[PDB]
Amino acid sequence: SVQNVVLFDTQPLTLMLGGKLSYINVAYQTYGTLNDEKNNAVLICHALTGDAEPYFDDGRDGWWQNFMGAGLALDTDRYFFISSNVLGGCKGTTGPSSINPQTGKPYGSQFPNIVVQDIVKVQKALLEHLGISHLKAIIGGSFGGMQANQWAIDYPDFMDNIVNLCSSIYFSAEAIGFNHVMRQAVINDPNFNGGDYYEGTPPDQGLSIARMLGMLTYRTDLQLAKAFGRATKSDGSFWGDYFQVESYLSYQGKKFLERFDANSYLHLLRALDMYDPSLGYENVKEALSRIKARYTLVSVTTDQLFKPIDLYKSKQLLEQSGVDLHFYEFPSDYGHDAFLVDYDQFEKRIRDGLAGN
Amino acid sequence: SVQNVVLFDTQPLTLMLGGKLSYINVAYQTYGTLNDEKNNAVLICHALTGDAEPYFDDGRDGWWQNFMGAGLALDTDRYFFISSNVLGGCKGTTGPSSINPQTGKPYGSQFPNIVVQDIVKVQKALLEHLGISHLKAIIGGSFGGMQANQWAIDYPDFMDNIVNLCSSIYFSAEAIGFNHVMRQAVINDPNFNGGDYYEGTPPDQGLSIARMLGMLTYRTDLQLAKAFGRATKSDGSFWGDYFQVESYLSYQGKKFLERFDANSYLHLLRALDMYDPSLGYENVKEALSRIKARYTLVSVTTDQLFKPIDLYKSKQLLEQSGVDLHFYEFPSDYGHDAFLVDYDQFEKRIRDGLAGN
Repeated sequence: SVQNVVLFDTQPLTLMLGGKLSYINVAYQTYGTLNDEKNNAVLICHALTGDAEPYFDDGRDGWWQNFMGAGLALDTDRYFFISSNVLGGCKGTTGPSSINPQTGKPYGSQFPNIVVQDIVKVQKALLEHLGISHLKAIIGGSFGGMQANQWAIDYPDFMDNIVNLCSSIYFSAEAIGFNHVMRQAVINDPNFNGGDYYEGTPPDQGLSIARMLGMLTYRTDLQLAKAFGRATKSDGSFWGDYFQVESYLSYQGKKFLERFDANSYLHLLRALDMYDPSLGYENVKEALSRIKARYTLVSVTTDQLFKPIDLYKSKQLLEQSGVDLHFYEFPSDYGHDAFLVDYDQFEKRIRDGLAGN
Repeated sequence: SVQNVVLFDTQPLTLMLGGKLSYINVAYQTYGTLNDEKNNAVLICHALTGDAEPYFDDGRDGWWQNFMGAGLALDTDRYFFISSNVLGGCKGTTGPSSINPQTGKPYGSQFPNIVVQDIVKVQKALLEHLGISHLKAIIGGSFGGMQANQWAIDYPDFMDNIVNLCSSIYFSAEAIGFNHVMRQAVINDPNFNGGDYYEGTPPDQGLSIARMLGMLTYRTDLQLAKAFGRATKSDGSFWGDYFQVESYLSYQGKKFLERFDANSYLHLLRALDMYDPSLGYENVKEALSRIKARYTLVSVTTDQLFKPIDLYKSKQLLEQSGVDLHFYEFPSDYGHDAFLVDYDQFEKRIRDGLAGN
C-alpha cells in the first residue's frame, strides 16, 4: 500500500547531465514508529530492480522480507524506516514509463539521463517533505549501496551511520561489459521502437534475455552447481530449454516482465555503470573527504559482480580520504545476492551498522 | 589455402542423436613433414570459433600463430600437424550453412543436432583418408580439449599423448547458463527466420550480442581493468558505446560477423554444453577407463568459463578411472584465452605434452 507525493512542482529538478524534470512523483513506504526524539529514522536504498516495499506484514513477501520485521536485523520495533522507489524507476516514482507532463504520453525516448546524484536529491526532498531532519542510518546493498555512498558525500552531517553492503564506488570494466550486453539485448528487440513502445508490443524478448544475463552475475557458479548441476528438463528442446538451469532462467526472465519496464532498466543500468562519486567535486579524494559518518562496508568474497578487487579499491580510496571506515568480508554461495539471502552472515553486520557499532 | 575432401558419400554418418549426414566435406590443413616412420603426426582440435588454419607462413596470422612454427611449441620442424574444421562449422566443413544435398538449399533449420562424438568420427575418417594410422599426439584447448578427450576414449590406442588445455569433461551449470543466453540472443533476432535466413538478411544483431557475451567469459576482470578500466569514448552515447570497453566489445562483435555463421554458432554451443563422455557407454567411469594415452590436463586458475572447480572435478574423474594423468595449473590474466595468448606459461606444457613428457 505504497504512499505517494509529488515534488519538484514549483521548482524543477536540475539534473547533473543537463535538462530538468518537473512534477516528480515519489512512491515510498514507512515502517515502524518515529520516536519522540526523532532519532531512530533509517533510510533504505533499494538495488537495481528493487522498489519502495522491502517488507509486508500481511502475508506478502517484500524484497528484503526475511531481514526485516519485529526483532530482526532491520528491526521495525526499534527504527522508523523510510524506503522509496528511485527516480527512473517503474514501481511508482517518476521514470520513463510515466506520463510526460509536456506531451500527455509516456516519456519513453524523451526521459532524460539520470545519475545517482539526481536520485539522492529526490530522496532528500522526500525526507524534507516528511519532516525528517536527521537520520540514524542509511542502508543499501548493490546499487542501493551507491545511493548510500552518495548520501554520505552530499549531505555529510545528515546521518550517523552509513551501511554499504556489496558495492564499490566505481563499477568495473567487466561489469560495464555485462551492462552493455544487457542494454544491447533490449535496444535490439524488434519491438523497442527507439524506446517509444508504450502504444504497441513491449520489448519482452530483449528484456527477458537481459534479465537472464543479470541473474548469471548475481550469484555464484557453486550455487548453480548445487541447485541444478547438469539436470535436464524431461521434454526439452535444443534451441530452447534443455537443462534445468535453462528452464529456470527462462521462467525467471519471463516472470521479470510482469514487474519491470525496459526503459527503466536501461536508465538504471546506465546510472549504475556511470556512477562517479567525484561528479560535481574537484576529484574523488575531495568528494570522499567530505564523509563524516561512521561507514560500514561489506564485501562478499565470492561476489561475481562487485568483486573483491573493486571492494578493495573502494576500501583504499575511503581510507585515503580519512573515512571512519569499518570493513568486513566473508564468502557466501549467494555471491552478490547474499545481502538479500544470507541472513546468517549479514544479521550482525546490519544490526551493528544501524546502531553505530 | 585450405584442403578439402568429401567423405561419408557411399555410407552416411549415423549421428549419436539420431538421423544422418551424407557427403560431408571436411576442410583441413597439414603442416610440417611426416617422417619415414610416420610416427610424428599430431592432430590439432580447434575451439568453438576456430577453424582449420591455426598457422600461416606467408604473413597472415592463424588462430594459434605465435605458438606454432619452426622451433616453437607446436614445432613444424618436428611434427606433422593435421588441423580440420569441425562438423557443424562454417569455415569449410559441412555445417548448417552448407547446401543440403536433398534440397539444393542450405540446411539451415534442417541441420541435424550434433555432438562431439560425431565430430571425432569425422576426424577419424579424415585421418583414414590421409593414411595416418597412429598419432604421436592430439592437442586442443577449450572445445578442442573436449574433442581430444573424446578421441582418447573412442580410439584408445590410436595416439601416444593427449594434451587437453583448459577444458573439463562436463560444462558447468553456470557456463550452460551463458550459452543459453547467447543462443536466445541469436534466436530472438528479428531476421533469424527459424534458422532459414540465407535468402534474406542475416541475424547480425543477435549474433554480435552473443559474441560480446562470449568474450566476457573468455578473459578475466583483471585483464579488462588493465586494458580499459573506466576510460570513456570521446563522443559516446548512452544507449550505445560510452566506455572504451563497450566500444571494443561492439567493434569485436561486428568483426565476428565477417567470419562466422549464426546457425553454426548455435550448433557448436549445444555440442559444447551437451558434451558427455559417457554417451554410448555404460557410464562415465567405464568410458574414462578406456583411456590408455599419456594425458596432460592444464587448468588456468583464473579461467572464468572452465573454472578450477570443473577442472578438479575432471581431474578426479580421470584419476578414478586410472588415467595416466599429468595435471598442471597456473594463473593468467588471459583466463580462458590464455592457451591462445600466454605463450610464456604454455610453451613448456605444450612442448612436453606433444613429446610424451
